[PDB]
Formats: sequence, structure tokens, C-alpha cells
Amino acid sequence: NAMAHMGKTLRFEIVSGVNKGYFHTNSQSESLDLVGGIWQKIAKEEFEKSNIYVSAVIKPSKTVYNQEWGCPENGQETVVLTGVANEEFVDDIEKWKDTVIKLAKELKNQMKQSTLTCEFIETELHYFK
Amino acid sequence: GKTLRFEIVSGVNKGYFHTNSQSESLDLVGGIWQKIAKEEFEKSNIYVSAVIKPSKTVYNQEWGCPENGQETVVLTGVANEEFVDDIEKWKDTVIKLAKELKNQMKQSTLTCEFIETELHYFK
Amino acid sequence: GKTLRFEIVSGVNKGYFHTNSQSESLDLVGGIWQKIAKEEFEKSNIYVSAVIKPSKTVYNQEWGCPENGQETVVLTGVANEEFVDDIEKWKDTVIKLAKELKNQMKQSTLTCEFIETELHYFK
Ligand SMILES: CSC[C@H]1O[C@@H](n2cnc3c(N)ncnc32)[C@H](O)[C@@H]1OP(=O)(O)OC[C@H]1O[C@@H](n2cnc3c(N)ncnc32)[C@H](O)[C@@H]1O
Ligand SMILES: CSC[C@H]1O[C@@H](n2cnc3c(N)ncnc32)[C@H](O)[C@@H]1OP(=O)(O)OC[C@H]1O[C@@H](n2cnc3c(N)ncnc32)[C@H](O)[C@@H]1O
Ligand SMILES: CSC[C@H]1O[C@@H](n2cnc3c(N)ncnc32)[C@H](O)[C@@H]1OP(=O)(O)OC[C@H]1O[C@@H](n2cnc3c(N)ncnc32)[C@H](O)[C@@H]1O
Repeated sequence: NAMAHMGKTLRFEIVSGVNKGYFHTNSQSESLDLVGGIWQKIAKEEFEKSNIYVSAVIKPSKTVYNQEWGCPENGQETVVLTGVANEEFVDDIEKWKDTVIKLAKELKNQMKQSTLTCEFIETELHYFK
Repeated sequence: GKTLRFEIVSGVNKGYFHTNSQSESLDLVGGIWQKIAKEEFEKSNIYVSAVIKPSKTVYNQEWGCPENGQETVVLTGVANEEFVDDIEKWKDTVIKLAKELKNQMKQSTLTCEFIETELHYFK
Repeated sequence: GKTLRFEIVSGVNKGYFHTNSQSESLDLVGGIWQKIAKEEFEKSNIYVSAVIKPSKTVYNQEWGCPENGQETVVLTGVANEEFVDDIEKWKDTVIKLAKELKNQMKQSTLTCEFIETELHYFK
């Protein structure tokens, strides 16, 4: 037996530095667990208030910019977080978007970052059960 | 002209495959995708290539998520007009592959997204 | 308040550079991007930063793909209105850098995609 839902929706992408100066991780595996733990805590706290849980897929990365602006040679250690508003769990896309933005700001604070990006992209989600 | 890209997220089912690292689980999914993409190409003459990335997916521990996230793989690809003449048939093929990956990886659930994109291909 | 993001996928040419791990190949591509982006900024006043991710790309072994996939790097970035005034010129700059990366990495083929996105920038 099987079920499939298709619909138009939004995905998000967030990019954050990982302040090695403060957290002292030794590998991309370790920094992935660091950010995963922080996200898990803040997402749970928000869900308990609003009944909106924002799950995130987290990927290891480095971000390259001008060394004159503080970038290490070959790039700064970063993590990329992405997720989609699944109609199985989301009834109001505007409130979901507001929740993502709030979580992005909290992550910026917890990771002690000067700057952070949060993007929304239109997507067609097929969800299989 | 516009085309489509796809993105799939899958678990790696340590209970069934018993991988010991993110490197090993990346190669596992790579090999499975290679087999199922070839099998579909033999039927339809459409080959769907995939870029695969290591990841962890974070959700509520009450729903079965490990502490700090579940080991996952992200697969993405694009409909390249060099190889694709019919976008509808390509889309149908991706959906078939997404279902087959869900089956082969023994996953309860699976996401497959389509996004509009403008592809520049340099050869 | 829409802008564009880009995605590039490149091989890492073990035949030429002889890297021994995904960590080493990530630093290789990062260093090359850093140099070419700086050079272009000095000419055009457009700096294209990139997020770089480790990956493998899976295609038919009959076409040269290793078993379980080819080692690749994925580069993404977004046109931030804080720094960019003209989206057409930014896109032209990305395309030039994508071609230069193809040349420096000695790749036969390369993809560069553009996707519409809504950027929130927090400072
Ligand atoms: C790697 S798959 C594992 C879980 O990983 C998350 N996940 C999977 N793919 C994605 C994706 N592309 N982007 C973001 N998160 C994703 C999802 O939370 C997914 O949960 P399932 O869809 O499998 O739901 C299983 C059950 O868990 C509950 N649940 C899961 N997510 C939510 C949620 N967001 N809100 C409420 N309930 C939720 C609900 O009972 C549901 O039937
Ligand atoms: C990392 S580059 C390596 C290969 O990796 C795959 N690839 C590269 N970039 C991407 C990307 N963004 N998303 C998904 N797959 C990608 C492609 O399959 C690519 O093949 P090439 O474009 O280099 O074609 C090489 C030759 O191989 C054949 N070929 C490659 N792909 C297909 C195809 N899909 N259908 C038919 N023939 C195909 C054909 O002879 C072609 O001239
Ligand atoms: C991991 S955050 C680190 C740096 O990483 C880059 N970065 C962050 N998120 C992303 C992303 N999603 N995609 C691509 N690059 C990104 C950005 O270059 C960022 O720079 P900041 O926004 O923090 O600016 C810091 C300062 O650096 C200068 N600056 C940074 N980027 C540019 C730029 N593109 N052009 C000119 N000046 C730039 C400017 O003075 C600014 O006040």
C-alpha cells in the first residue's frame, strides 16, 4: 500500500558560520553534530509554543570570500540548513515562514555570528508514504 | 529557456545495511542510485544522473530522531537539454526513481522536490 | 524582493592534482575560487562569494563514472542587494567565473544553474 501527495510550497536555506574560536570542533562531522543539537533544542522550544515544528537537513561546507574581510585561506567552516513546508504538517505558509525567520535569528545568536542568510525558494513537493 | 532540477532526501537504514560512517553510507547510496538509474535507462532510454551529499536531518526525538540528527543523504539533478527532449517524460522518470529508492533503502517516508532552474552547460 | 542564486558542480581531477581526500579536494577548489573571485572583483567591483560542499556525482560506468560515483564539489552563492546593484552584470560575472573554474580544474564539462530566491540578510 502507498500514498503520494503533490503540491506547491516553499523551501528554506540558511547558511551559518561555525565559530571554531568558541566551540573548538575538530571535524565537519563534529560541527554537524554541534549545529544539529542546537537546532533540535530551538525547534522543539518553538513547536511547544506554536505547534509548528521546522525540521532541517544539515550539510557540511566551507564558505569562500576575501581574506581582506577576515576569511581564512581556502574558506571559513560553515553549515547549510534546508527544509520544506510539508502540507502534511503545515496549514499556514505565512506563519511557517515567520517561524523559520525567528529560528534563523536564534541560530545566529547561538552560533555567535555577525551575519546570517535565510532564503525562501518556490518548490513542488512530492511526499511519499 | 527554463528546465527543472530535483532534490531527494533519504535515510540510510543502519538497521538493514549496517554502515559505520558517513563515508560508507554515501558510497552505499551512490551504488544503489547507480544500479536503479541504469535499470530505468535500459527501459526508457532516460538516464538520470545524481549529485549526492552527506547530511544529518534534525527533527523531534519523540518521533524517532537520534540526538543531534539522523544520518541522511541528499540527491540532486537537473534535466539537461543535451540529453533530454521531453521534460514531462523526464519528470515521470524521476518520480519512478524516487519511489524505487524509497523501496531499496527501506524508508517509511521520502521527499522529492522539483524547482525551476536556468541551466548553462559548458562543454 | 526577489534575487538569484547559482549552483556549479565540478570534478576535482585527481589525474592532475592528486588529492587524497574530500577534505583536501575541498580546500583545493576553495583556494582556486578565492584567487579567481578576487581577480574579478578588482576588475568589475563585483565579488562572488561561494559556499562549497563535498559530494559525489553518479552516472553510467560506461561513460567513465567510478563505481559508486565521481568525487565532486558543489559551489553555491546568492546575489546580495547589500553588495550587488545589477542582477544582469552579476549573472555575467558568475558565468565568467564558472568558465574560469572549468579551465583551472581542467574539466571537460561543467554545469552552472540560476534559481530565483528571496534573500533575508541579517547583520
Ligand atoms: C529522514 S525522514 C524523517 C524525518 O526527517 C524530516 N525530513 C525528511 N525530509 C526532509 C526534508 N526534505 N526537509 C526537511 N525535513 C525533512 C521529517 O521530519 C521526516 O519525518 P517523516 O515525514 O518521516 O514523519 C514521521 C512522523 O513524525 C512526525 N513528524 C515529522 N515531521 C513533523 C513535523 N514537521 N511536524 C509534525 N509532525 C512531524 C509525524 O508523526 C510523522 O508522521
Ligand atoms: C561531473 S561531469 C560527469 C557527469 O556527471 C553528471 N553531472 C554533472 N553535473 C551534474 C549535475 N549538476 N547534476 C547531475 N548530474 C550531473 C553528468 O552525467 C556528467 O556527464 P557529462 O555532461 O560530463 O557527459 C559526458 C558524456 O557522457 C554521456 N552522458 C552523460 N550524461 C548523460 C545522460 N544523462 N544521458 C546520456 N548520455 C549522458 C554522453 O556521452 C556525454 O557526452
Ligand atoms: C559566513 S559569513 C562570512 C561571509 O561569507 C559569505 N557568505 C555568507 N553567506 C553566504 C551565502 N549564503 N552564499 C554565499 N556567500 C555567503 C559572505 O561573503 C559573508 O560576508 P558577510 O556578509 O559576513 O560580510 C562581512 C563584510 O565583508 C564584506 N563583504 C562580504 N561579502 C562581500 C561582497 N560580496 N562584496 C563586497 N563586500 C563584501 C563587507 O565589508 C561586509 O561588511
